[PDB]
Amino acid sequence: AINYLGAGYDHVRGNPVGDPSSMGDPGIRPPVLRFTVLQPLGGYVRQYVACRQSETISELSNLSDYQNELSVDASLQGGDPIGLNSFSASTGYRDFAKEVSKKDTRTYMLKNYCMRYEAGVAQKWNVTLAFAAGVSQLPDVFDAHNPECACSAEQWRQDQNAEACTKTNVPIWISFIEQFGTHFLVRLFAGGKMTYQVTAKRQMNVQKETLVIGGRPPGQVSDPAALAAWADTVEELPMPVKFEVQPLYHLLPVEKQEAFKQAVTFYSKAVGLTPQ
Amino acid sequence: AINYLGAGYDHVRGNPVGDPSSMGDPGIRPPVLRFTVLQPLGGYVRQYVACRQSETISELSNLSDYQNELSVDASLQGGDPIGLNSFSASTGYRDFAKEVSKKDTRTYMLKNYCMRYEAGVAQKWNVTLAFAAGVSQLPDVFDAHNPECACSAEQWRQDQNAEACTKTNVPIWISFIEQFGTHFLVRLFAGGKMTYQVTAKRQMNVQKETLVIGGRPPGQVSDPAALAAWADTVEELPMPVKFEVQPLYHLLPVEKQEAFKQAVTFYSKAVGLTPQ
Amino acid sequence: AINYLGAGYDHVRGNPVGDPSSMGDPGIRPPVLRFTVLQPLGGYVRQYVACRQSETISELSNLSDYQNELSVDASLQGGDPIGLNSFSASTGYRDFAKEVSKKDTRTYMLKNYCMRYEAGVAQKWNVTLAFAAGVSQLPDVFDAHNPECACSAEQWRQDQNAEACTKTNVPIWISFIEQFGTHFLVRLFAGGKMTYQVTAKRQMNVQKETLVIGGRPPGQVSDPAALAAWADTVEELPMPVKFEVQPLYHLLPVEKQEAFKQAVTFYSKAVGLTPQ
Amino acid sequence: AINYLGAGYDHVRGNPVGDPSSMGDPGIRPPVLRFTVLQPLGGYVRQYVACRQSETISELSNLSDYQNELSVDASLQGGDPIGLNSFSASTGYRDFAKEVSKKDTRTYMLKNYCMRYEAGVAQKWNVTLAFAAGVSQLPDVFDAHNPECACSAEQWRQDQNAEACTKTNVPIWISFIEQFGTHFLVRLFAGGKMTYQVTAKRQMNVQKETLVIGGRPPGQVSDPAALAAWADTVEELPMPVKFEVQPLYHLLPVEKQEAFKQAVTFYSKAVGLTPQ
Amino acid sequence: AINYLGAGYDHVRGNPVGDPSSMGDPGIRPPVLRFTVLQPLGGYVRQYVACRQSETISELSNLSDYQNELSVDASLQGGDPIGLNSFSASTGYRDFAKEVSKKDTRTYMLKNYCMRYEAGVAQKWNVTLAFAAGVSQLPDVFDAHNPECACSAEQWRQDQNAEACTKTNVPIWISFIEQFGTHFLVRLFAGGKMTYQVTAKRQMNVQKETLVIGGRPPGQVSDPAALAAWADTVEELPMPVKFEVQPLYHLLPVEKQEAFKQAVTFYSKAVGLTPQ
Amino acid sequence: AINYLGAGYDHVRGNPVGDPSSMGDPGIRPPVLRFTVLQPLGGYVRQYVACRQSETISELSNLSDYQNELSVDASLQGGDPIGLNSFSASTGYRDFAKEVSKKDTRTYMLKNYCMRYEAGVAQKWNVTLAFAAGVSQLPDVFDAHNPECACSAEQWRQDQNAEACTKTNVPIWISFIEQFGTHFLVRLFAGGKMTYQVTAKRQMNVQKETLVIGGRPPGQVSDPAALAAWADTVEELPMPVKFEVQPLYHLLPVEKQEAFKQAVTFYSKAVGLTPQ
Amino acid sequence: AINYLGAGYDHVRGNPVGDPSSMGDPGIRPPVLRFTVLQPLGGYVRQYVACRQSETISELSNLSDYQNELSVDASLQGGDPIGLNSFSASTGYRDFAKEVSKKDTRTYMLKNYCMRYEAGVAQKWNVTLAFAAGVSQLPDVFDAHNPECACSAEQWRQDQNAEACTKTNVPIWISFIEQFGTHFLVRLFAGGKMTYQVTAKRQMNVQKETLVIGGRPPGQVSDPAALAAWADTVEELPMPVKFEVQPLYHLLPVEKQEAFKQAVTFYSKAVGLTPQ
Ligand SMILES: *[C@@H]1O[C@H](CO)[C@@H](O)[C@H](O)[C@H]1NC(C)=O
Ligand SMILES: *[C@@H]1O[C@H](CO)[C@@H](O)[C@H](O)[C@H]1NC(C)=O
Ligand SMILES: *[C@@H]1O[C@H](CO)[C@@H](O)[C@H](O)[C@H]1NC(C)=O
Ligand SMILES: *[C@@H]1O[C@H](CO)[C@@H](O)[C@H](O)[C@H]1NC(C)=O
Ligand SMILES: *[C@@H]1O[C@H](CO)[C@@H](O)[C@H](O)[C@H]1NC(C)=O
Ligand SMILES: *[C@@H]1O[C@H](CO)[C@@H](O)[C@H](O)[C@H]1NC(C)=O
Ligand SMILES: *[C@@H]1O[C@H](CO)[C@@H](O)[C@H](O)[C@H]1NC(C)=O
Repeated sequence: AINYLGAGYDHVRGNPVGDPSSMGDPGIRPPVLRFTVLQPLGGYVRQYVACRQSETISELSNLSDYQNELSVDASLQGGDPIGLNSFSASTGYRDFAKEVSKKDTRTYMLKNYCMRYEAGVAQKWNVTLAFAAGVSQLPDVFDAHNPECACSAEQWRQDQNAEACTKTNVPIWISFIEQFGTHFLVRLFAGGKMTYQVTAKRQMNVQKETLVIGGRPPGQVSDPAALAAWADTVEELPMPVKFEVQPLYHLLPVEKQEAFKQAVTFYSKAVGLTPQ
Repeated sequence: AINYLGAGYDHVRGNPVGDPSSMGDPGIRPPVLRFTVLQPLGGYVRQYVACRQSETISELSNLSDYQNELSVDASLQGGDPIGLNSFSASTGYRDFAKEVSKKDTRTYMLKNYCMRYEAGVAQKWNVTLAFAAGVSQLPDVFDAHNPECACSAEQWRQDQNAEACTKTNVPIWISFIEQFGTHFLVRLFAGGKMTYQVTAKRQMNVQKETLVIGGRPPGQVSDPAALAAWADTVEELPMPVKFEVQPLYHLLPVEKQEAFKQAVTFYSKAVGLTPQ
Repeated sequence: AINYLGAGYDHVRGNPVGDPSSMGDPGIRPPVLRFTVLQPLGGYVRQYVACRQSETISELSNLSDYQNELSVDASLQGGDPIGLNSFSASTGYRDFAKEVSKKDTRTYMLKNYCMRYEAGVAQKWNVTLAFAAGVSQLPDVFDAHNPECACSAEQWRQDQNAEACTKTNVPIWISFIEQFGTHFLVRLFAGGKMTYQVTAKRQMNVQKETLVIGGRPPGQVSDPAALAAWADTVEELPMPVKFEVQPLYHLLPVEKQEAFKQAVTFYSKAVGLTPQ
Repeated sequence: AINYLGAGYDHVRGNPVGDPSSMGDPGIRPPVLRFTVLQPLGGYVRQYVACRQSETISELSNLSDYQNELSVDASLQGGDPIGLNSFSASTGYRDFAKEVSKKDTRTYMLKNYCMRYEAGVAQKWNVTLAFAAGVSQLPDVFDAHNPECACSAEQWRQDQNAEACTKTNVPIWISFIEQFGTHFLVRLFAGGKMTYQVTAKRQMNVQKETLVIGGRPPGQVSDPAALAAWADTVEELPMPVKFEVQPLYHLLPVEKQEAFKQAVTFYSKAVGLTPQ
Repeated sequence: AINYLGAGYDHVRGNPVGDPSSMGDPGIRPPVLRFTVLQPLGGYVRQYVACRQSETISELSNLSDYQNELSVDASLQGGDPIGLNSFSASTGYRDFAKEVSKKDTRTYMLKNYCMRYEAGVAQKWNVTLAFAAGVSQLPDVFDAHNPECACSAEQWRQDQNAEACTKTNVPIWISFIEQFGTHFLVRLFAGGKMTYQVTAKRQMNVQKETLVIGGRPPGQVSDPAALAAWADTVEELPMPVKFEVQPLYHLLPVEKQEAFKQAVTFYSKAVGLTPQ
Repeated sequence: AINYLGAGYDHVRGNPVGDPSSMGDPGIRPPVLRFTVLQPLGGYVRQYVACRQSETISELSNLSDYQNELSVDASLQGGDPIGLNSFSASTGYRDFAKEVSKKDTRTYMLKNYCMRYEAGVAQKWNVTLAFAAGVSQLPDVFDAHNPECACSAEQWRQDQNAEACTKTNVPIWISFIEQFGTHFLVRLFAGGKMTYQVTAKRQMNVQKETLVIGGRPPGQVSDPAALAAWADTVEELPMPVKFEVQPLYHLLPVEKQEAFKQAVTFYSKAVGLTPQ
Repeated sequence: AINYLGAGYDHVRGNPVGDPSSMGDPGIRPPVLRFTVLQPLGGYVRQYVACRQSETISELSNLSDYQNELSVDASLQGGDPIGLNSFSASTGYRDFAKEVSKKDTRTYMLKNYCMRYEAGVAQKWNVTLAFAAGVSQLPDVFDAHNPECACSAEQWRQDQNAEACTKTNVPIWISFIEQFGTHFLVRLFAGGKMTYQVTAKRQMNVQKETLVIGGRPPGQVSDPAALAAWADTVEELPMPVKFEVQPLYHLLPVEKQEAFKQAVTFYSKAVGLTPQ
């Protein structure tokens, strides 16, 4: 199978309940860590018998409830929320924000977890060649940290190709974040997750959307046979459905860590959506 | 595939749950906008993995409930209803109006969405050559806006070939509306939609009609195999199943915008059906 | 194809779910109206894409439930039932009447509509040459309307060749009704209809009869392939599966209308079956 | 084709689902009635379009359930069962009686009717020359009706050639019954009937026997092509698959009717099998 | 054709689903009974129209299931199993015993019966000249019935030519059993039988063996044409496919019956295979 | 015909589904055993009626599945696999290894057995004169068993004519193995076997190769007539299609058995292909 | 027979399914390699028994599918496609390109291989005298590799006799390529190959063309006898039907290898057809 331990993660564009254009969390990025059934040196893989099943149901009354339901599946190591406008750039976040503004409807989220294994690290890491080469091209200073820098977070959101930004090294830092994300996975449960978002008016007006992580693309969620076939494909293509992350600056040389932290703060503001 | 972004739309004759004489919404009209996987300049196309699945169920107690269920899939940009006798000239609207008048039966609508991609524009447009040539033949004044004009909306409904109307420029304006519609699509979800309208008496008397948007014509809705084959054809022939529109007068020169707005108001009254 | 718009219809001998000796409703009669894809002057034809599919299921607890299920597919213009012992002379009506008398069984009717087009008129008609010549041979008076006329409805049912009837003009009127029916079709949905009448005892004792309208004769209803081939023949030979009728006396000269109405009343009693 | 209207019928040896040594009901006997597409004087023939299809399924828990399933297809005029040990001398009855005694198995019967026409009489009949000559040789008294007659029903079952019986006229009466039966057909549906008797143990142990009425002998019931070819031969050789009978004594002179009724009662006991 | 009524039958070496070295049951032996379309005195022959078709399917989970499936086609008169290590010396029994020991596979048996006639006796028999002469050479005592007789069943299985056995009359008795068997057929269905033994692993690993009784040798079971030609040869060479037997000692003089019963018990142990 | 009982067998070069350069298994070697319809002393021959037909189908997902499908037809006495790189030097093994490496295709194997007889031995054998003379020329020691012997299995694979090997007795042992093989047949089914290896891409892209054992060379597998003619030649030239073998060292004097076992181990490594 | 091992091959003009003007691949060129049943030094020849039969079927939806079906039979050593506009100058490629442009038809390719032997080399080669003399006349530089050289690939396609090209050494290099090709065969299967290209409209409109490699010219593909006679001639005149090639520059002196590679690139562009 595919190893997701040590994968990069964009906390702003991520969404741990899924995305219609991906079979997994849209924030997962190429592998950042390099490793040595089989146990990776410095970590562990614990395989399950069939699928470890769990279900959750939540009434999502506001954006904060939705944020909390996502943070449960994509948090910092230990369970604390990532914060910093996490998930706010994903399609699912913008879709729910529209529905929760309508005070005439109420939405519920029903998660169904189909976990197949758990993996994690415990801590002297080596990064991939791609990540190391990317880091070697980074400067030691983030230009937008300077006060009255022409390239602000608002300027980047409006036009990143403007002269105010293309003269600074800000585009170099953002290209790095766009490639590898802002965090990386240190612990994960992999398998499948089928989530139903059910909206009821205030007429038995009910709407249901299905969001799927893991396995092969499912043809029909309402078909009993098509749902069962999807779970059989989850064994073949398991993907992270609940994970914990560590900030990426821990993997950079110390002279670049402060600039990268400023870069992800800039990135969270320019790409992330505050509730406005 | 076929581009439906920028397609004209007749809000009066349209019906976003379908029509037995069309594989799509019968209000979709030839392309009005001209554009430059591949991204259109000024817009975007977001392709999905397999099909983005959603289902809705609603009890349709009166004509207003049916109107609301259609407006969900064909609205103004932002979600507001088009209004102005929208959908009232379609076959499906007249069929449901007959069934809802019978107080001894109750009808439910079950939608099944099979969305394959999303497209939209964000706003300096260029129209098609057909639309530009059509606009160049339009006058600057709509004759029926003049008080005591012999060609009224009622006169047009009774006999549009009468001398009262053929002397005015009203037939020229209506031929334009009949060709391109009254609005145009600015955002759309494309794919397939299978809707069941289920009517129960007050005897297990139950009637079910199937209405299909998108894909190839389905041979048997009750056959499990024929339904699955239809979804496989939805990948090949996706069509708009939920979209948002902007009024067409925004695309006309300013000296003709006021006359066109009067023309669509006239058109909505003469062709559209008030609940009488 | 064959035009059924304006066809005569015997409401007493008709049966809109079918007959084992006909591929269509056994009450359909030769064309009464003459007309001028292609649109008939004074009417319309609306062709469908593939087949417009609808299904109904009903528990038939008594003869009235069966009558209602037939009246749905063969009614007066507007939806009102024809009445006047409608369908009571058909084989299917007599078959169901026998089964419903057995209180130890319960019967259900499952309709499957495969509609291919809709046609209708809106109202100065011209009748066929056969119908006009038939009308010219009719008297102005119906003899059995006279009190104490020897030829009563009971006498006609027992022996129509008796002297009591052969001396009156009653046989002339009945020969006209036997040729053209009592009504004529003004609106129709054409295609195919497969109806299952399922009877369950009170042992999994279940009986199922198949009744077919439209297309070519089907070899095996249980064969999946033979059923699909039948639908392909429905495109070639579509027939009325749900229609609305107008009384034939509207097409006769005024001096003969009252006598014809008395003739169809006589015909409905002598040929039709009251529930005895 | 061959006329079966008015055919004699042995209710004891008959079996309306078939017999391996006959292509039809083994109780059908040579024609008893003589008659004058073409309509027989005093009766009717109603030809079907293709085949009128019906299917039945029944769980046969005991001998009474099997008896009821046969009586459905061979009953008295009106639907009442013939009774009097009907069908009990047929091979199929004895075969099923053996299987139903095994309480470790369960048997189901699946009938498939392929009806091609219906025929019947309504009531002054004339019998065939063979039947009239047979009746002329019958006595006016049945000897075994006399109390303490040496030739009893048990004596006939043990040895009909014994002196106790050969001295009476009992062998003359039984030879008549053996030639023409005990009843005669007054109404019938003709065509084909394929019946499956499926027995399941309590291992997927399932047994299926095929019993066929009508058409040409079928080579392979499991072959799809061989089954379809059989139905094509049903058009050529249709045979009664569901019929109603009247007792034969109605066709005898009154002075012999009472003796014949005693003869068929004797015959039903001596040849028929009580459940012992 | 060839008469199999009264044929000898070796219950130990027999196998009613067939043998690759025979066209029939390998336990059928030369005729033991002598008899006098045509009906044998004391018995009956009932000829079928074409072929009486029946099919069975069974999952054979252990040796007992296989034994039961064979006993269905070769049993004592009345249906009771023969027992006494029946069928255990046949090639097919040893082949299946090997496959059922593999717990990683599952085997199914599919029987297809093509019965052409039934024959039987009801009970003063006369045996053939060969059988009578064979019986006249038999002693009145079976030597191995004596306790501590050197010729035991184990000794016969190891070396029947040893001095321990050649001094006794045991070889005389076994030569009789080897010629005529242990039972004889009293009732039989004759025709053809094609049986498929299908073994599936736990990869779509499936194995199928074909075993044929009756008719001419079939060239290709997978060829549709070669299978149909085989059935045409079944009419020419019908053989017993389901029969009932009676022990042979009923045909011996009373002074030899007890010794013969001991001989068949000895034979069943020495030649038959207990599940070890 | 030709006796294959006691034939030598090269387990490394063998392939029981065939070879394009042989009409039989390419591992069959000249006769090793000498023997005395007709029964060989110490063994048996069981002739079949026509052909004993069996068919198998298997999806071959990896090299292990292919190995298992061959081991079914060429195993140790009892059914255990030979192992020791069996079949790995055959052309068919190398061909399949290439196709299974392509993860974009899937291959199935369809076997069709046409068995004509079975033969075997039960155990004091005498070998042929050729085998005895060959054994007399063998040393008592295998030189490559000595540690740090210059002639290793790798050295033999690279250049067997090098000085490192030509000085040892290794070439003498390998010439013996090349002549007689490593095992010998103790039980066999002889006849014909036609195997189809069908490869499907992931476009209906399908490839099929035919591999034939037994009979005369077939001109066209797709021709129905040419296939039937091949089976007629299988009767004339039957060859082993499923057999069991015993190691050859059992036939050597005890002082040479250990050296021969080391020789076949050396041979299996130098000539056989490990999955690299 | 004729040796094709080491034959030159024009990858641009070649076509491994055939050509109407050749009995073999039209890209095969005279022998380039010189060698020493009989085994060539440095290579091998493996003769088959009769013909090794294989069949393939493929739906050719676009030019890429056709390219893939040819590349299967003419690839680089190892199976990788040659590329570089391979096969694009052959008649068959241009014929199929015309048919695949018609979106109203669908074409399938059915290959039938009749392989008689396999040959190959493993690697110090010696070339033929013709090839060596040809190479000695080649320059060390390819003139068209120089930027702004008047003789471009387009100029060569339009007029190779123009002054722009006749002044350079380009015609010398192209004459060499035209004589010996661009690659040479290192491994081959020889025999016959009959390929059917079947085109169906969307009326049972079907077209079939036959393309033949190997043997003598066949008179009638539809004649069963003429097809069989062709296979008998395949034994006499076997030709390569599936082969692998190595680039010719490996056979040139190192000082000319770079210029020859530029020459074949030039040749592939000037003679080969890009999909325009
Ligand atoms: C990668 O890091 C591990 C410790 O996590 C270390 O054992 C290993 O040596 C490193 N890789 C290499 C190639 O040395
Ligand atoms: C069409 O409009 C786009 C902007 O939407 C513009 O870039 C383009 O130049 C216009 N078309 C042409 C032919 O110029
Ligand atoms: C038939 O009636 C139509 C109107 O329904 C009329 O236009 C036409 O003239 C009539 N037929 C003829 C032959 O005039
Ligand atoms: C037979 O009976 C019919 C009435 O069922 C009668 O009309 C006819 O005359 C009779 N046959 C003859 C030969 O008279
Ligand atoms: C054979 O036995 C039958 C009774 O089964 C008997 O009728 C006949 O006489 C016997 N055979 C001879 C030759 O007598
Ligand atoms: C060959 O061996 C058999 C036993 O398998 C033996 O009977 C025979 O005597 C041996 N051959 C000779 C020539 O003795
Ligand atoms: C040709 O090359 C071979 C090796 O492939 C070599 O053995 C031979 O000597 C060469 N030809 C001549 C004439 O030497």
